[PDB]
Amino acid sequence: TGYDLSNSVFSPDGRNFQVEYAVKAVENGTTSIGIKCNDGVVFAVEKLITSKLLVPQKNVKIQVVDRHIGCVYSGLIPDGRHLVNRGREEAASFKKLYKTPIPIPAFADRLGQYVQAHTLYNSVRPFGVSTIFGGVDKNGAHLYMLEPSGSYWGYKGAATGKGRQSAKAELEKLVDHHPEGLSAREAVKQAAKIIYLAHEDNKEKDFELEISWCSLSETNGLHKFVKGDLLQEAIDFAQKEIN
Amino acid sequence: MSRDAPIKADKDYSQILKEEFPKIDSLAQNDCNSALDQLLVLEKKTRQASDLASSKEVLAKIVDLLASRNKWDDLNEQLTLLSKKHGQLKLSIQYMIQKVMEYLKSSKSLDLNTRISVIETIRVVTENKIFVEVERARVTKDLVEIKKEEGKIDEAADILCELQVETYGSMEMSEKIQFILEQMELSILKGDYSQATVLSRKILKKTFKNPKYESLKLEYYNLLVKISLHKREYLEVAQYLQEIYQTDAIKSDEAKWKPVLSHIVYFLVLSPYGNLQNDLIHKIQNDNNLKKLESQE
Amino acid sequence: FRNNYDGDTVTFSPTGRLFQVEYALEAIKQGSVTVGLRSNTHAVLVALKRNADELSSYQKKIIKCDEHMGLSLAGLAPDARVLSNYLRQQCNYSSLVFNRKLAVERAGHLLCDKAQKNTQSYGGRPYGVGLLIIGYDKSGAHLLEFQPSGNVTELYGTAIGARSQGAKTYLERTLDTFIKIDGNPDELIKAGVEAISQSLRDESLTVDNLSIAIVGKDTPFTIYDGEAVAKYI
Amino acid sequence: GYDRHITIFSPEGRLYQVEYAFKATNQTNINSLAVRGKDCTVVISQKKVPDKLLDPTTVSYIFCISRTIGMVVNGPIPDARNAALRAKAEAAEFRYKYGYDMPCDVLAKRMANLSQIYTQRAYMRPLGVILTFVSVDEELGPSIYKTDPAGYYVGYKATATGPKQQEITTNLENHFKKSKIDHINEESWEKVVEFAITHMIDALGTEFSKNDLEVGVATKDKFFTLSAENIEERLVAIAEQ
Amino acid sequence: MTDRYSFSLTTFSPSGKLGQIDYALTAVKQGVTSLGIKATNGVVIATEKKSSSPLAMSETLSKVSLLTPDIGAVYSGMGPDYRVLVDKSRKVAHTSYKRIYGEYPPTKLLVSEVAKIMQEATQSGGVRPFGVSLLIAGHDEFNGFSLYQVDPSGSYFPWKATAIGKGSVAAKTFLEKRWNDELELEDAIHIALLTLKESVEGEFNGDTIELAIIGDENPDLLGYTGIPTDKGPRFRKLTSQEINDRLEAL
Amino acid sequence: GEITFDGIGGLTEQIRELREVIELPLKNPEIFQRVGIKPPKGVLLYGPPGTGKTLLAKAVAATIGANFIFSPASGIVDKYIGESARII
Ligand SMILES: Nc1ncnc2c1ncn2[C@@H]1O[C@H](COP(=O)(O)OP(=O)(O)O)[C@@H](O)[C@H]1O
Ligand SMILES: [Mg+2]
Repeated sequence: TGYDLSNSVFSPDGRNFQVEYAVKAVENGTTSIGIKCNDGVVFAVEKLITSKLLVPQKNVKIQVVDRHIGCVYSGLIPDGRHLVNRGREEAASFKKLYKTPIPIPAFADRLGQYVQAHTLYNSVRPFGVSTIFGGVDKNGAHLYMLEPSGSYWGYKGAATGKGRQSAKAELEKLVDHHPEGLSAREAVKQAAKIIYLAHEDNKEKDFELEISWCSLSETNGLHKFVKGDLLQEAIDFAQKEIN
Repeated sequence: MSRDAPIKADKDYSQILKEEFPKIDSLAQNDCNSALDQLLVLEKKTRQASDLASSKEVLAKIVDLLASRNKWDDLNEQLTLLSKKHGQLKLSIQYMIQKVMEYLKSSKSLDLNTRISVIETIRVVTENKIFVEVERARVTKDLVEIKKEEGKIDEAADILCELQVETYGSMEMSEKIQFILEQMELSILKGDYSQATVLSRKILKKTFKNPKYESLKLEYYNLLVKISLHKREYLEVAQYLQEIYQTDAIKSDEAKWKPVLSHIVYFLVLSPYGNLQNDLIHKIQNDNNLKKLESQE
Repeated sequence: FRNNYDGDTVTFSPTGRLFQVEYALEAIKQGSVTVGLRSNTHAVLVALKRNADELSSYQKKIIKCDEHMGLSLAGLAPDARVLSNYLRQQCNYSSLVFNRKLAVERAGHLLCDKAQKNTQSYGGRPYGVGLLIIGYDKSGAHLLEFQPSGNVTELYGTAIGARSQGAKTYLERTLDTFIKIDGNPDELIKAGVEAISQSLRDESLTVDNLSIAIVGKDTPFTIYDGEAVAKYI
Repeated sequence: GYDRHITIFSPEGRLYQVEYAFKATNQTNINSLAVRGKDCTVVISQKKVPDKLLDPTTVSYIFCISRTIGMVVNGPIPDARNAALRAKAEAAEFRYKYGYDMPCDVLAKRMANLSQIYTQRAYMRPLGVILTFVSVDEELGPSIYKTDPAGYYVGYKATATGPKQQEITTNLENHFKKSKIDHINEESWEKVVEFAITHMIDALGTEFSKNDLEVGVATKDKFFTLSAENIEERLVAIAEQ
Repeated sequence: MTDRYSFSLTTFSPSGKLGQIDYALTAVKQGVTSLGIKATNGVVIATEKKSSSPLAMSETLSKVSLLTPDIGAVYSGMGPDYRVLVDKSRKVAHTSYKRIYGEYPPTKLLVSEVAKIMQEATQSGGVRPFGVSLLIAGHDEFNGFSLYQVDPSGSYFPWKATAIGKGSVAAKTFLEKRWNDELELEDAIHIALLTLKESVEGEFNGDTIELAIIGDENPDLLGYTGIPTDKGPRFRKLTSQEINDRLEAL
Repeated sequence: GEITFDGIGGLTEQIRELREVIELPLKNPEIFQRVGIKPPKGVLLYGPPGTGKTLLAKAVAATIGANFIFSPASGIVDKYIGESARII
C-alpha cells in the first residue's frame, strides 16, 4: 500500500507499515537475555565468532553506560550503537542538573520520548532495535526492556532475538524456584546454560559467551563484566547438563 | 475469580461438615437461624461453583424446612436471596430449587399452606429458562386447579397460556402437548373460542398419529369438537370424529366405534345441503360399520 | 526494485532490508583491492595504485591521515574524502584538549555513528565507501574495517575489494605465522606483499604500483615506495 | 489512495485520517469506566495480567498527571506516553505563569488545540489516543472531560470506553433516571467505589479480581492509587453472585 | 481523484478554483443550521446543538462564543478548527486595536482581521483551510448593528439576512416572507425559532437550542457600576428558561 | 436426520432467535395477516464461511418437518443460460 511508500501516514491498521517492519529486524539479531535477580541483574549475550580472524572480547556487545547501568541491544548494530551513545548524553544532562544518577525508569522515559518523535515524523526513520537495560540505581534493582515501538514496562525476565523461545522456557523455572530471583552468583551459572541451549538454534556459527552484572552484594552496585575464572566455570556448568 | 487453592479446600470441607450434618439438623430445633448460618458461609466462598460441593449439606436441610408447618416459611425466604445474588451457576443451586418445588406437591400439609408457598416461588424463578422453567409450569398447574374451582379461572388461564407459547425443546414432545391441550379447555370455559383456535394451530397433527400419542390423539380431537359446536360449525365436527374412527384402537372394537359414527351422521345432515355434504356422506355409504347400525342408516 | 519501497533510506521493504546497502558494498567490489594485516607490534597495508593509462601517474590510494594514523579507500571517491578530513579533525581535538592521541577504537565508534545519521535522515548519503584504518595508540597496533553500514571490527587480517579470494585464503593459512612474528618490521612487510599477489590476476608486481604503509609500536606512519618496497618485492 | 494520505482536506472534506485514529483506539481492548460520585471521582481500568516475563502491577493505564488530576488512556501505549508529557508539562507551566493550580477544563482545551495543529503539520501523524481527565475540580467539584483522537472534546456525567462500551452505558443511564440525579449515591467515598466496581462487573458479565483492575480515586488535593488489597475489600461481598 | 495541482495550495488550479476550498464548503453544509437576522434595534443569532452522546453534557458544547463582550460569533462545522481560530481572533485584535486605539474594534475592523487569518490558512501550502464558516454578528457605535459572513477563503460580506448549513435553503426563504429589516427585533426572535423549528421537530427544547441577541446595552452587566459612560455589554445570551418563554409567545 | 441441536455450539442462541423469524410465519401465515403486516419472505444470512449458516438452515427445517431443498449454485455456475435454465 501507499502507507508503505509514505512514512508516518495513519494506516487504517492504526500503526504505520514501516514501523511494523522495524520490529521484525530485532529477531534477526542474536539471542540476548536478561535475568532479574534478588539484588541485581545479569545481562547475557551470545556473540557469534564470525571467523578465526575475529579477536576475542574486543568488540564486546555488552556496553557500559553511566557507572551503574548495564546495557546490551539486539537488531541493527549501527542503529543501536548510536542509540546507546544518545542515551549517555541524556544521562549526562540529568547528572549535571539534578546532581544525582539517573533512576532507571527516568532513563526509560527519556529514551521513550526520543523514539516516539522519530516515528511520528516522516523525516526521521523509525528505530529498529530492542534494548535490554538496567542495573542498580537508588531504587535498587530493575530490568526494563525498551521495544522500538516505544513501549516499556518493568520485567522480571527479558529475552529477545531468534532463540527467545528457548530462553523464556528456561526463565519460568527461575520464578517458581524463587519469587525473589536466584542468587546473583548462582544465576551466573543458569544464565550460561540458557545462552548455550539457545546456541543450539544458532550453532551454524561458533559463539563466545559474555556475561555482565550490576549487583549490590557482589559488585557494590557498580557495573562490571564477569571475566576470568567465573566466566570459564560458567561454560562448564552448561556443557555438563546439556550432555 | 483467580486462585486455585479455594477449589480444593471447599470440597474437603463439605465432606467434614456433612458428617457433622446431624448436629446442624438438631440445632434447627433449638433455633432455625443457628443451623442456616453454618452452611451459608460455606456457600459464600469467592469462587463459583462453591455452591455445588456445599449444596449436598443443603439437600438434607431443604427437607427439614419443608417438613414443618412453621419451617417452610423460612424456606421461601432463602432461595430468593441466592437467586438474586448471581444465580451462582444456573445449574448448581437450581437442582435444589427444583426439588423445593417438587416437594410442595407431596407434602399434603393443607390447601392454605400450599397456595402461599407457590405464589412466592413462581415469581422469583421466572428468570431461569432451563430445567427450573419446566418445573415452574408444573407447579403453576397447582394454582390453576385451585383457581378452576373459583371464578378466578379467567386470571389463571392467562398465566398458563403465557408460559407455553414460549418455545421449549427442554420439554419432551408428549409433555408440551399436554399443557397446551389443557389450556384449550380453560379457554372453552372463559368464552374466548378464537383463543383456543389460535392454540390449536401450533399443535402438529402429524405427531398424534405416532402410536405413543394414541391417547393424546383422542383427547385433542374431542376438544376441537367443543370449539366448533358452540359456534354451530357442524362441518368441522364431522371431520374430527372421522379421524376418531381412523384411530386404530377405535376402529378395531365394535362398541367404541358405535357412538362416534352415530354422531357423524347427525352433523352431516345438520350442515346445509350442497356439495361437501355428497362427497362426505358417500364415504359412510362405502363403510359397512354404519350399516351394522340401523336407526342411523 | 527501482523506486517505490527500498528506494529511499526511510522506506522499509516488508522484511526491512535496504537493497541500497548491498549496492554500497558492490562499490567496494568494484574498488581497488587492498590487503591489511597485523601483528601485535605493527600494522601493514598493501594497496595497488590504480592508473588510467601509461602517462597517467600511478595514483596513491593510501592516504596519511596523521602522523600515527592512516587509511586506504576502496569504493566511492567523494565519500572517502568527507569522512577522511573528519578523521583528522577528531584526532586533533583530543591531542589539544585532553592530551592523548585519539585512540583508534574510540574514533571508530564516532565514525559508526556518523554513517547512521545519514540513514536516519531524509536525504543525505549513507557513506558508500569502506576504509581500512591502521593506527598506533597506547593499546599498540590496531587494524579496523569500516563498513558502509557503519560497523567497526577489530580483525587480525582482512582484505576488501577486487578478487579478495586469493589473499583471504592466504591470510587464514599464514595467520599463525605473522601474529607470532613481532619485533621484525621487514618480515611483516614481506608477508603482506606475498598476500596481495594471490588476489591479483598478476596485473602487476611492479615496485611502481605497490605502495606499502606501516604504522606500529616501532615505525611511525610512513609511506614506502620504489626502492623501499623493492627490498620485499 | 493518495486521497487517504493527504493531511490537507480530503475530497469528502471529512478526513480519512481521523476515522483511522478512531480505529486505533480500540486495538488494546481496554474497557475503562469513569463516574462522578458526590464528592469523589472514581476511575477504573482493566489491569491486564501478562506472563511472568512482565510484572503485572507495572502495567497500568491510570496515571497521576498532577494534583487532583488523573488520566486514563485508551489506545496504544507508545502514543499514550507521548501525549502524557505535554499535559503534565502544561499543568506545571500554568502554575508558574498564573500562580494557581490549573483547572480541569482549561487543560482539556489546551490539548484540543494541539490535536488540530497535528493535522496542519505535514510530517506529524495525529495521535490516536483517548485522554480522559478526571479530577475533583477547584470550583466545579467532580468533573469528567473525555478527549477524542481527532480533537473533539466533551464533558460527561459518566462514561465508558472500549469496544464493549455500549453495555456499560446502558446501565449507567437507567441508574441515573431511577436515582433522579447525576451523581452516584452515597457521600461516602468508599462505597461509591464499590457501586462502580459492581456496575463494571455487571455490564461486562466478567467478575474481575483485584489483579484484573486498578482503582484510582480522586479526593480533595490528591489523586492517588489504592492498594491491590483495598480493591478486594469491596470485591468480596459482590463476588458471590 | 482531483489534480495534484488542486490539492496543492501553492499551485494555481486548472479551473483556478482549489479543490480544497470546495472541501471546506462541503463540510460547512454537513454541520448545523445556523442563522442570523438583522433588526432595526438588534441582531438575533440562533442555532441547534449536537445531541452527541446521551450522557455527554450538552452545555459544554458551545456553538456561540463571545469574541468581545459586545460582539459574538456563530459557526457551522467542526469543533477543533473553531476553537483555534477563535483564540487567534481575539489575540490578533488585542494587539492591533486594544493597545493601539485602546478600545474595542468596530465591527467592520474585527471582521477584516478575521478574514486575514482565514486567508493565511489557504495561502500557505500544506495547511488546510479552516474547517468552519462564520457569521460574525455584532454591535458597535459608529456603524450600528451589523451582520457579517466570513468565509474560510477570507472574503467577507455584509447581509440583510443569511443562513448557512443544511437547512440554509429553507431558512432564507422563510425570513424573506415574514420579515424585513425595518421590523423590530422582538418579532424576529419568535420568527427565528419557528424557522429553526422546521429543521428539527423531535426536540426544540431550550436545552438543545442556543439563542442570543446583540442589542441594547445592559448597564447591570457592565460589572463596575457607578461609572455610566462606559457601554455595557451589547451581547446578552438568553438562558433555556428564557427560550421557553419565547416559545409560548410563538 | 436433524443436525443435533446440542452439537450446534456457541450458536445455541442463533437457533432460538431464528424460529421467531421462520417457524411462526411458515406454519401459519394467518397470524401475521390478522396482525396486519405483509408476511415476511426473504431472509439474509451471513457469517464468515465455516460458522454453519447452512448447518443452521437445516437445524430449523427438521424441527418443523418442513421440506428441504439445498441448492448450491456454485456447482452449476456458468456465464450465459444453459444448464441453470433447466434446473431452476
Ligand atoms: N455450530 C457448529 N457446530 C459444529 N461444528 C461446526 C459449527 N459451525 C461449523 N462447524 C463445522 O464446519 C463445517 C462446515 O461449515 P458449513 O456447514 O459448510 O458452513 P457455511 O455455509 O457457513 O460455509 C460444518 O459442517 C461443521 O462440521
Ligand atoms: Mg453453505
